[PDB]
Amino acid sequence: EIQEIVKTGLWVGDCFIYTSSVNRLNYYVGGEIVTIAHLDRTMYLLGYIPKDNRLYLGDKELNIVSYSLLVSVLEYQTAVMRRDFSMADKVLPTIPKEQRTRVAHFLEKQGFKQQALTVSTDPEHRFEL
Amino acid sequence: MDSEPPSEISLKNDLEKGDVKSKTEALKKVIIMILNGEKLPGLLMTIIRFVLPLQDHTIKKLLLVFWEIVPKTTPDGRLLHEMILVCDAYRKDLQHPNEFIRGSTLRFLCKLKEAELLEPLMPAIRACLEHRHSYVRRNAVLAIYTIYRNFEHLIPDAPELIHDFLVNEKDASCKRNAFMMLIHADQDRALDYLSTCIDQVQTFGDILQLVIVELIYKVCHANPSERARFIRCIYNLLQSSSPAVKYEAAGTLVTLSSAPTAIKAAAQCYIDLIIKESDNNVKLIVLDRLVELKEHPAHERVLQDLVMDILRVLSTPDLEVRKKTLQLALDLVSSRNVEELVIVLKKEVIKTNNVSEHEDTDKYRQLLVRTLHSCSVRFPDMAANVIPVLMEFLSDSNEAAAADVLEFVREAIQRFDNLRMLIVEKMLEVFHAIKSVKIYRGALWILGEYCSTKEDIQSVMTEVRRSLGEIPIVESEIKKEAGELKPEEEITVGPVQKLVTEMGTYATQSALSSSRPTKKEEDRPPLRGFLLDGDFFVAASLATTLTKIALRYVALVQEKKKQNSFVAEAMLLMATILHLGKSDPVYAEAYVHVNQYDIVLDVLVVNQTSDTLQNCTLELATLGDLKLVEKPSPLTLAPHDFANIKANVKVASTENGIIFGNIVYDVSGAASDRNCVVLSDIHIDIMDYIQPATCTDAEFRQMWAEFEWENKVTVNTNMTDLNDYLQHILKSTNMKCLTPEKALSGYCGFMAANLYARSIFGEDALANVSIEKPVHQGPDAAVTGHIRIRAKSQGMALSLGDKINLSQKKTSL
Repeated sequence: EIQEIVKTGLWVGDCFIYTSSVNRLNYYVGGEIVTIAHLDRTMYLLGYIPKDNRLYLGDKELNIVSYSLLVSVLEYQTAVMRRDFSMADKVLPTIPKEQRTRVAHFLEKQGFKQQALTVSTDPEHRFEL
Repeated sequence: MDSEPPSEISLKNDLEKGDVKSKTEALKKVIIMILNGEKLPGLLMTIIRFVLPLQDHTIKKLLLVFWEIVPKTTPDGRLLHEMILVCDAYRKDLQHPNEFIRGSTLRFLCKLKEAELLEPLMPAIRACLEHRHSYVRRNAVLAIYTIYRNFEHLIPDAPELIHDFLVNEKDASCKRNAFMMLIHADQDRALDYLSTCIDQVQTFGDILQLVIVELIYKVCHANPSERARFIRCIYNLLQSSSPAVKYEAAGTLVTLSSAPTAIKAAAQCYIDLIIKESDNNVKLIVLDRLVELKEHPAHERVLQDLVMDILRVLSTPDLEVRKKTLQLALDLVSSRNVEELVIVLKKEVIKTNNVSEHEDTDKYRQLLVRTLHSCSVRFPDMAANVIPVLMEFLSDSNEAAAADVLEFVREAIQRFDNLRMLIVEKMLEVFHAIKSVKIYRGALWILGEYCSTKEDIQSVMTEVRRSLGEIPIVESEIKKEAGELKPEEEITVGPVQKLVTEMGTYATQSALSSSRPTKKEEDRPPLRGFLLDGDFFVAASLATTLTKIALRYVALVQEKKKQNSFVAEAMLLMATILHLGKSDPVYAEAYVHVNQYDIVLDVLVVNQTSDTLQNCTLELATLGDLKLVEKPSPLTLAPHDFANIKANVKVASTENGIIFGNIVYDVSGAASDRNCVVLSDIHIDIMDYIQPATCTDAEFRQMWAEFEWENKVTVNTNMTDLNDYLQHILKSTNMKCLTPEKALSGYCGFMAANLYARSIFGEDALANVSIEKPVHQGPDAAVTGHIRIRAKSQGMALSLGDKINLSQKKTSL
């Protein structure tokens, strides 16, 4: 059961990307809820059109807004969920600063403090691990 | 009867009259005069007589009212007994079938901590043991607790009477309505019972259970009370880097600044903090959490930066919110402050792009050029951005608009040596339409330093040199400037050498060159031509000449410490500068004594006379800001009496209507014309009345400006520094030596103190004590100090002026 409520949602693979009533775009992996991104306003998932390389959102308007799904983050975290911590580390060169620390914290929550230590950019997170 | 202290004779009459309304009104009038604090015992027998047994609630309620605010004091109609006229027939009142009279009676009776009513209040819990309302049961737990408080911490108040004696507190927990007067010192079993009650709550009652016993294992269980404790409990379980995202704190918090812009400004601050925790350099201060709203994905839709743009402000919302917002742009994003300040400054500073950011008032324009430019001086990357934007500033092409632009950029070149070669050609352009000083000054400096780069210069300079506008300060700036950089690298009909010729003529010489200069006579008296005239050893060439000076920057020039800088964005700074950050014969003999830190005025009162002075009373008075902490109290001053009587003294009070002199001391005795005489004990001054307060350099400076302090005296025995005599004496005329206004060196080094006080005289008091202690071969007057003084109409200025000399008193009786 997932913490952030699903106002609307979409399945990208077996991973569920949904909007939340917090305006949070989160994805469900593992039975764990991660925030892929923050929505600034209330948005609904029209669908994911591979052509545009985008997820198409709409406001109150019958027009288009687009969010590309942050696949590198999602794949890091998904791999972590599966208990493929090394695999998620291959993703890490393309996870930036603070995101490596976060993804590391994901890795850690699932378990393996050390692999999380190598990816975490932040020294403090390394130091605690 | 709002407050009328003499009316007690009419009240007695009104109190019994055979008309119930009149009696009620009378008793009511007594209540209102006592509450204010006025005369009441005369009436007592009358008051007490009608009301006593009756179940008729209104008079009874009124009398019941008067027994909790003065019962002890009033004694005509009551006197002292165990079953007083407060409670004797109010045992009937307690035992009436109507809940209101019983309830009321119980409630006042048990409320008193009176010992002359201790017994009657104890079985007074009977009146509310049966609970006809929520009010009756609450009234009971509070009354048992009040009985417990009133000398019954043991077995008189603890068990049950027939249902409560300290057990309503237990009962309340399981009953339909709760309220626990059990906060301290009461039954353990009830405390335990309240815990059980957290679940089976009554909400008002829950606030009573909760003050006693807090922290839950749950999320909640319901109701505002539990909810209010809960945010406290949450802050515990995550203290770390503020709350960050405010919990249930948010609801009270808005009202905390209802006046009206300040809430948004505050809210904006939290929202900025929350975004991210950055590097936290100089004005990069965003705390809270590192990731919780990120910054800056390239797939995030419609992005974080949209909210970040609000914070970049010209005033885009209103001024209070503006000042907060500019700091807040700087705080989330920059390198320090420099990066986001350049962007922000680019928007604010004057252009040809938008005319909603340009203005024809010269100082503001200039300041805005300096703010943009200070970012370069701070950080390199900004130099490259600044120079092309500066040329856009110029493109406005008003005399003045060019002018301001030229003035900063020229400073930037002093910092930024042969890096801004490119700008010179742009800078000349608007130099020809001219009505001001500033344009000439600045242009002549760019065109002058930059000569190697260009070759135009006779042509550009010459239209201006034979044009008019305002030219004082033009002279100074052109004087050091015109030749510079490379000896022969220009030519239009005047090479660099013609320029040195010109440069010299403009400074103070004479020469046909650029169709003569506009003026020659220099700016402010000290500057003159001569230094530069001597100079240009090697004709306008980088060596040890004007060029050197021009392509170098005076002292250290780095940061935003205000060394070729101006410290952020010019509009935000005005607000920061504003912020001061202020923090019958009678004989007396007397001395002041202190034992065990008790300060007392010793007085001895002497009757050297054989005559009668009986009727002798001694008083110390409250004059104004002087006060008695206890007058001398002996009934002494009798035939050939010597007595020592101690009058305790205070220095701090509020002004009384009687005289304002030294210390008044009053002895009374026999005599009927001068029953009271005023005679003196030793000196206390007018100066006491001043109240000490302090200033910082900003408050001192503001007040200096605010009102004149020209007035000076020189005070002897200011030979010494600030710290010694001068501080101690200044203290006694309630002043204090704070911050400096000095400028010390090997030739300078008068000690300077900035003084402040805020006198209870309708004035402040300020002064500067300058101590002329020789740090030169020719001192003012040697050791001594001149105190420059003021007060707000300089009526206390004078107090400062002489109370920094000397001051001492002693006696040895």
